[PDB]
Amino acid sequence: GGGDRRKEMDKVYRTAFKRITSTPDKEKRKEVVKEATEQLRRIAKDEEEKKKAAYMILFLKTLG
Amino acid sequence: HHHHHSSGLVPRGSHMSPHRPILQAGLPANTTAVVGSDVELLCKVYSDAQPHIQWLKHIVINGSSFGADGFPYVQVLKTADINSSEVEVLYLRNVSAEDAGEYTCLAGNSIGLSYQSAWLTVLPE
Repeated sequence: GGGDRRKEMDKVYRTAFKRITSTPDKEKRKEVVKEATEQLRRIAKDEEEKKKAAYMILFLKTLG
Repeated sequence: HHHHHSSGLVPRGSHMSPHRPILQAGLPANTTAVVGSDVELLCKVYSDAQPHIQWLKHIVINGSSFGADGFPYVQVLKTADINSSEVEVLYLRNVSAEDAGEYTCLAGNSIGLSYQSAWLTVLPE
């Protein structure tokens, strides 16, 4: 349950983090963030994962 | 047991897998400050892979740091592309009652994202 949830959330982060730091096109970055946002809010169930989801989205959104 | 030359972090580009950044325990630390003074929060980030630093401040609306859904009101203060060989610093100058609350330091690399928090208390003069 909770363990499988956090593992799924880590996979979404690594997949998104690889794309944002690879291409510099801001449009392609916005598409990966949007995609990562939709999957992340679906996995989150309790407050610890909701704060963790919010943290990762903003981390990837403000990625240089 | 395990015998290696170094008990530190795995070197970058080694046969050992890389990990998410490690934030040192206690940094940032809960600090108290008087109105008008200057405050500095630290964050010691250890990482083999390149990490990105991020500072957030938790916003309180209607006496709550979370929305009606349950996601936290946070405000991005500072971001960085690389971590320092020394320490990460958040400079809070001329603190007021509104500067008080929860501050969070974030460091994330190719593997994961780690985050620690601390509370700043602001007292009158």
